[PDB]
This record gives sequence, structure tokens and C-alpha cells, in this order.
Amino acid sequence: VAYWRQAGLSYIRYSQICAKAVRDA
Amino acid sequence: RVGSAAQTRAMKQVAGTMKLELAQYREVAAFAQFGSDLDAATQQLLSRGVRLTELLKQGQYSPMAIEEQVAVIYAGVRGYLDKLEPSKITKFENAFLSHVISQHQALLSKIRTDGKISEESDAKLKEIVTNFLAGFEA
Amino acid sequence: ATLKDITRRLKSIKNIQKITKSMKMVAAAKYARAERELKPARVYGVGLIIGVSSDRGLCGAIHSSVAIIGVGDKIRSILTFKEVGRRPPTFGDASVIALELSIIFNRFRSVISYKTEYSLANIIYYSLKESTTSEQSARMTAMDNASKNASEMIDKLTLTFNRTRQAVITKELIEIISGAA
Amino acid sequence: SFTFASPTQVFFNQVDVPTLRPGLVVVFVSSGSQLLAEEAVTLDMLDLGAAKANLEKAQSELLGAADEATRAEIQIRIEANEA
Repeated sequence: VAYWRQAGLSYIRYSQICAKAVRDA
Repeated sequence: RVGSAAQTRAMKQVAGTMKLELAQYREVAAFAQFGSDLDAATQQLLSRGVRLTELLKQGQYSPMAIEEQVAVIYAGVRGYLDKLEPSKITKFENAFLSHVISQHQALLSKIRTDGKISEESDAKLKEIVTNFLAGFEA
Repeated sequence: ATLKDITRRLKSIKNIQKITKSMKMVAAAKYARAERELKPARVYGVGLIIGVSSDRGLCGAIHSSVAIIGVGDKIRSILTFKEVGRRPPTFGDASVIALELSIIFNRFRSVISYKTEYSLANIIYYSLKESTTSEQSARMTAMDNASKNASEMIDKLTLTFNRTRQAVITKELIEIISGAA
Repeated sequence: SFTFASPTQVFFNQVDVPTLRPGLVVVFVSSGSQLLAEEAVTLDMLDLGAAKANLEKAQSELLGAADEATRAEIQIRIEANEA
């Protein structure tokens, strides 16, 4: 299982963070 | 109906601009409180609008010399109060007028002796109004 | 009935006429933006209730037609998310809803016509982009008609005012003449 | 046919795909699943001089701090920035 999915978290939060990191660059 | 023929040059140099801006404001004034998303151009007409309107308010028993009138009308017309909260303008003018009468009589005389607001007078009025505005709005 | 009463109504419906016209114009610009944004939203779209509309009324049968979550402040007040419609919807809006978790929305046809994991957020987004395009068109439409109805009422009331105005003068004069004769 | 879009832009109406996982697409994508991406961009628009600043800033919050799943969000931001 992926690290982010242990305490939390959804793939929706994954994509939300990744999308914002692209915009900020 | 006598109109401009009855005015001095000092008043005639500011009364025209004021008349036009208030006329343009009256067309838009009905939805001054019903236009949070309307464009900047009509937002500016409204902003200049109830500023000039506040400058037409006046207390009783202290009628003003023509040079004192144009110095306040010029300040609104040339845009120096557009960032000042509407509700504060009447109390601003009282303080401003007391200040110029007491300290800048030389300036008020220049608008009277020369019968208009020159570039020199314009520069001096800019310094006094802008710095005075920041102290008053605190 | 009486001149003072009509005077107040006339000032009221005159203000409404102006506001309704300005509201039509804001909605026309908001729809123009929405229809442009709907084009790439539909191609993206191709690939529990709970109810999608908005916070703002004056758009005809947008809220009533679609009417425990509901996106839009009208949804819960008639039957929960606030602050929708005023700013155009984003995928971030869809994510917020999906994270807090059929689909009932108004599908855009034309200016007059509308009808009622990761892909979960895609479906919510699709419904959002369609809904606002429909809502902005419908508000533009309804406000255009309201401003027209206000216009016709202003005319009708002004005519009633002036007939009453004339009748009052005539009646007063007839009483004066009768007393003098 | 091949369709490639973000929620806002359409690029296409062999395809190298990163698995989604932040990375390059050759016909930069953020995430998602026709190729669907939350943010899909050039390549001309990305900087990249500021992504290094973004990577270092994300690696600064990592040595925080601390509380789990916070944290997991910081690591995701590090993965997106490294790509």
C-alpha cells in the first residue's frame, strides 16, 4: 500500500496536491 | 437659465466638470448598492459619484468664499478622495477647510488674486489634501 | 388608488426596472464566460441523491426543478454547501464536495432551453459546468422579461397616476363651482 | 483515436504515460487516469527555476513536524516537485 494511504489519505488529495504543484511551477 | 454667465472664472473651471460627472452618476446611481460584479468603468462613475455628492453637503450659517468652494470642488473633481470612505467626507471637509483657512491663506489668496487654480496651486493642494487624508482616515 | 400610494409604487418599480436590466447585463457576461468554459468541459466530461443548483434566485425554474447534502443554499432552504454560483465553478469545488462525501443538475441546451474515485469528482464537475451555464442563461432570460414587465407596469401606473391627477383637479373644481352657484 | 485533456484545456480530441503519477507525457501531467489529468501543461510554461525553490521548500516542511498524514501531504508535494 502507498505511504499516503496509511494514516489517511485519498487519491483525491494526492491529485489535488500534484495539480497545485504544477501550477506553482 | 442664466447659468455660466453668472459665474467667476475660478468657479467656471470646476463647475462644468462636476456637473458632467454627477449627471453620469445619476444614470447609474439606482444600482449603486446592486452592482457588486459590474465593470470598473461604471464602478468609477459610482465612486466619483457619491464623493462629489458628499462635497455638496454643507453646514448652516457659514457661507463660503468662492476660493474656498473651488478648493474643495477641485479636490473631488481631480480625484483625491476616491479612496476615502463616503461617510467620512463631511467631517473631512470641516477639518480640511479649518486647516487651509488658518494655515494656507496664501494658497487661498492665490486662487482669488489669480482667479483660477494654477499648476503651482494644484501641486500645493495635492500635497495638503493627500497627506491630510491619510491622517484623517486613521 | 391615491396619488401618494402610486407615487411610492412608481419610484419602486422604476428602481426595479433598472436593477433587473443591470442584473440581465451581469448575467449575460457571466453566461458568455460560462459558455466558453463549457466547450472544453464537455470534451473532458465524456469520459445518495443529492442535488445541484446555487445560492442565488431570480433565475426562474432552476432551483425548483432540481428540488442529505445538496450543493447550493437554495437546495437546503427549500428542502450542505454555500457560496456557489457567484464565482464560476472549478474542479476544486467538485473535489471539496467529493471529499466531504444519480446526480441531479440542469443541462444546458440554449439561452432559453435547459433540462434536468477520480471519476466521481469528474461527474460532480460535469454537473457544475452545465448547471452554471444553464443558471446564468436562465437568470439573463428571467431578468430580461422582468425588466420588460416592469416597463409595462411603469407605463400602466403612470397612466393611472395621470388619470387620477386630472380627476382630483376636476372633482375639486366641481365642488367649488357647486358651492358658489 | 486519442483524447487528451485537463478540466480546462484540450490537447488532443504511441502515447507514453507515467503511472497517474506526476511526470512527462510524450505523444507534463500532474495526476488522474483517453488520458485524463488534473493539470496538463507545457513544457514552455513551466519554471522550473522556481520548481527547485518549491522542492527545497517542501523538503523544509518535511523536517518539521512531525504529526502523521500532514506530512504524508508534504511527501506527495516532494514527489510532484522531483518529477
